Amino acid sequence: DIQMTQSPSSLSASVGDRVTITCRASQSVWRNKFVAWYQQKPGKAPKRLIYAIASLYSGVPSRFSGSGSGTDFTLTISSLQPEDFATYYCVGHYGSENDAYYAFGQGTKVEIKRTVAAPSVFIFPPSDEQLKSGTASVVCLLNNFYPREAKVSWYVDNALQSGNSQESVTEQDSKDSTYSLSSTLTLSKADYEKHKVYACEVTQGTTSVTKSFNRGE
Amino acid sequence: VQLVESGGGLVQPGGSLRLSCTASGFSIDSYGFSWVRQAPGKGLEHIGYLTAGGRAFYASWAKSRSTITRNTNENTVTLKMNSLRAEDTAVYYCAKLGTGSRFAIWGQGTLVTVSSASTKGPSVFPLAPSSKSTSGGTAALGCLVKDYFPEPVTVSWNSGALTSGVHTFPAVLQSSGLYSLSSVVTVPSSSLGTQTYICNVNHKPSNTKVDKKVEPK
Repeated sequence: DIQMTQSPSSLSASVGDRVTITCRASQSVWRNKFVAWYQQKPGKAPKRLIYAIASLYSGVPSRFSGSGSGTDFTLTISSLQPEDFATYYCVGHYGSENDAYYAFGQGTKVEIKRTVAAPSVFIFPPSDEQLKSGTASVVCLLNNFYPREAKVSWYVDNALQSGNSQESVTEQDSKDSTYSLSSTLTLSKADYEKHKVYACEVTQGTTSVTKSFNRGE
Repeated sequence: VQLVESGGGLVQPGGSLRLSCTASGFSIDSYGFSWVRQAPGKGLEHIGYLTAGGRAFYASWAKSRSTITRNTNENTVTLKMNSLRAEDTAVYYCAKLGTGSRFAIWGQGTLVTVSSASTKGPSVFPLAPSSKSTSGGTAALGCLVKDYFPEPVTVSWNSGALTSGVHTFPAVLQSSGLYSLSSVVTVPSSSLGTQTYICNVNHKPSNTKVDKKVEPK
C-alpha cells in the first residue's frame, strides 16, 4: 500500500491570497516523481491539475504550481480566486517490479474568506397536497450567509425539537461567496395538525433569528 | 480516446457489483488502469490497479472483496466487489490517473447504490411564496422534491430561463431509504402576481419528469 496525508484538511483565504497545501506520502513515490494534484469543483468529476510533481497540464491556470520530492509535496495557489473553491487531492503512486499502488490524500477543502453575512430566513408550511400523503415537511431556508456555520433549532408550540430534522448546505456561491442552508422538519400529519405554532431559530454569532407561522392562517 | 463505465445501478445489501470499463481509440492492454470511487460526502478512494501487463494490485481495504480483470476481446477492464455495504454506495470511475505521465484519462463514472429500496420517482411539493416568505421586495419560493430513489434528480426553473437566485440543495437520505431535496429561488415580490414559476424536476432512473407550478399562498 501507499497513503497520502494532506495538510491542512480545510482552509479559508481571501481573494488574492497565497495558499499552500502539503502532502506526505507513506512511501517513496515511483521514480521519486509520480505524484499528481487533482481538483474537484462542486458537482464535477475530478480534474488533474499537475502531474509528475510540477508539470502543469495544458489549460490549467498558471497560479497552480507543485513542488517537492521523495515523500513531501506541496501545491501552491499563488492568488486564490473564487473559482478555486474545490477539494484538492494529491495522488501518489508506489511502484516496484512487484508493486503498483495508488492513493489519494484525504482532500483539502478551500473556500473564499469574506465578511460575515447574516442569512435571510424563510419558513414554509407543508402544502395541503403533501398532508394528504400522511406526512408534513416544514422547510426553513437560510439564504446567502457567511461563514458556513449556523445553528438551526426547530420549535413546535415552543417545544424544542430533536431528531426529526435534516439539513443540507450549498457550495460556496461563485459570485457573492455566501452559502445557503435548508432545514427540513418532518412530522406525521397527525402531529402537525395537533400543534399550532411552528418556528425555526437560526443562530449566527450573537444573533438568533426566529421565523414562525401559525398553522392554517 | 474515451473510457466508458457500464454496469452501474442498484445492488441489494450484501450483493455484488459488476462494472465494466470500455476503451475507445486504443487497446485496453496498452496501459494500466485504476478503479476509483467516491462515496457521497467523502474523498476519492483508490480501489485497485491492473498493470499494462495484466497483473492486478488491490488497495488493502479492497483486496478481500474485489476482483479486477481484463477482456482484450471486448477491450474492457472489469471490477467485481461482493458483500456490498451501505458505505459502498458511490460513483465508480475507471481511470489512468497520470501521476507521472502526461497521459491521463477518466471515464465519466457510474453510480452504484447499495440499498434495499426500489426505484421511485419523486413527489414534488410546492414551497409557496406568501406574506411570510416575503421580506422587503424579495420573495422566496421553491419545490420540495421528496421520496425518490436512486440519485440523482436535476432541477431547473421555468425551463432554464430563471437561474439567478436559484439554490438546489444536496439530496439527503431519509430514514425510509428514499432521497429528498429542496430547490429554492428568490424573486422580486412584485412579480408574484404576474410571473409564473415552474420547477422542472427530472429523475432519469425512473424516466420521470415533474413540472410543478408554484403558486402564491
